[PDB]
Amino acid sequence: GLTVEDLLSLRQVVSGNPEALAPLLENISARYPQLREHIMANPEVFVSMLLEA
Amino acid sequence: RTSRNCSSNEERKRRKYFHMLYLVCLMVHGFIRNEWINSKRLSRKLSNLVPEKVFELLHPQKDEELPLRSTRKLLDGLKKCMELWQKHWKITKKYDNEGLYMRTWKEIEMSANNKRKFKTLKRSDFLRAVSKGHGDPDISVQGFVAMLRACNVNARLIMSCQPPDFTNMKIDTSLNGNNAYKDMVKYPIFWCEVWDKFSKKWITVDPVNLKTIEQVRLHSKLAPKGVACCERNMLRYVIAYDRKYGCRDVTRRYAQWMNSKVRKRRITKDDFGEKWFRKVITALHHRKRTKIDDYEDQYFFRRDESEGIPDSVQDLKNHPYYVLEQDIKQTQIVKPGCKECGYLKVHGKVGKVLKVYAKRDIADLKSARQWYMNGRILKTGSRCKKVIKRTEEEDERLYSFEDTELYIPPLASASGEITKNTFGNIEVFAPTMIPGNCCLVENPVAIKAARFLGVEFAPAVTSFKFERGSTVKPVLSGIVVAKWLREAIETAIDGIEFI
DNA sequence: TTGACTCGACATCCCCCGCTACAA
DNA sequence: ATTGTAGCGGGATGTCGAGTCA
Repeated sequence: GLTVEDLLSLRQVVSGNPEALAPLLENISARYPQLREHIMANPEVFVSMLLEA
Repeated sequence: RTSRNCSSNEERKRRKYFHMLYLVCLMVHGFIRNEWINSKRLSRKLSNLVPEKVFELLHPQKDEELPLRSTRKLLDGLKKCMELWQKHWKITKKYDNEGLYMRTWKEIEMSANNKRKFKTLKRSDFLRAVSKGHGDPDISVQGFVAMLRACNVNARLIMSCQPPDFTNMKIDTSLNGNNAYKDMVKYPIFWCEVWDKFSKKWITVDPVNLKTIEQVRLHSKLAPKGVACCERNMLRYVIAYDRKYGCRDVTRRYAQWMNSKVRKRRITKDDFGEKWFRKVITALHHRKRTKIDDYEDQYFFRRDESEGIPDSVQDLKNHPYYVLEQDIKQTQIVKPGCKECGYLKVHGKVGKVLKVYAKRDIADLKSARQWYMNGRILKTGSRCKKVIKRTEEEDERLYSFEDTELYIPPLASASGEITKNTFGNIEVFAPTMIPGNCCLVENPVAIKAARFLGVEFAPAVTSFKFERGSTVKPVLSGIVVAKWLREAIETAIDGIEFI
């Protein structure tokens, strides 16, 4: 479960500006605690999510 | 006396988390870039960089009496390509900051604060870039892969993902400043592989940084060497993306010691990890298996069996295949009529040698009770394999797995009565220990339920708790009842507020 | 140069069904 | 008095950073 404004920044950092991953991921993981067990359990989900977007 | 540069298990566990998070993003970035490479608008402009003569070199006719000469022509093409790309690419930038090289945990933490300066790219600016020939070294290679692809060669994009090191336990982790940039760029993050149909191997091509083309056997020019170069480039996950949206972990090509040295640094070393990693790779692999996949796996297999025993004691901790005589656990013994599969020269004492066993020749033993907790008991007349010291003082006998056999608990009666222990429960430490005509129902209220219906049941002891005092206490996690009664119990449970 | 080894303070991984005593 | 309630794990093994030795 995640916003659509961050899902925007995240698709873009990941696709065209991964240099900037580091601070984005620092920010967002701090704003979405549950993301953590998500990412550990069901990465393939989080992946797929980044591909449509 | 104590400087002690170490962080909390909390921070450890976060770093592990962040390593995964950062990694997945990296590997997706590869996926997407590899798409953008296949851009058809781009392809059509890049084709015209490549003469017919060269084009022909990239697609030599099969030479049957000597395939080697076909590989040779293919190599000549790849070099003529490497040259004209040097020429296409006019302005080659320096990375702002670290590009996609590894960052230190501290650097990350601090990157929050200064949100710095980030242009935005998207897909057009990338395409436009590759066509003018303006960009950093990462872009340059990616274009090169575009060009080859537009010539209809099977040209992978390779990415050495450098997420932060989750084995770096250090609080302050500080780097040498001297020649920092010159040393970081010494080896590439991105490069290209190209498939030779004649020799059935993948050819390595780094047209922009090291500017060589290699057919890797045991050693590769691209794998970073020396303490300094590896602070920022720690080769762990080398990922190959192909035309058809394959995604394959090709680290074994580039890692000389994949199984001792490199494996300690991948998330892939514990079992959860491998399994997590495969999920990610599977998420990213949008094609179905080719025969090439098998020629490669065959390469990898051979690579993997020529690695052998490592040349040092530090490298045999937690090795997948191998273990020192000294690290065989107290609860392990050597499987009969086996012995060392090898020896290790111990650096820095003359003649001092260690015995190395294959992990496959070592047996794990468990005591009687220990087996029971795997739902297994001793086959009749079983000789013990070994004896140790337990704690007060007592000697606890251990047994091999084949000394033992499944416990088949008695079936329940017609009335659904379950056979109990001295304390009026049934012990279920493994699915096996659920009776055959019965099921286990786990729920804090299942006992309330069963008692209310007054159907016949028996509490499940599924484990023990340990606490202050030398005390142990059983965990009652549920109910064991006849299957016919399952539907009823589930209903009562669902309606527990109404009891 | 680099690995083996020691040493400092953490971690994991199995142990696998209790008892003394006070108080309203 | 009597009952409920509250107070009294750990030992082998393993892990990583550093400093010291050869």
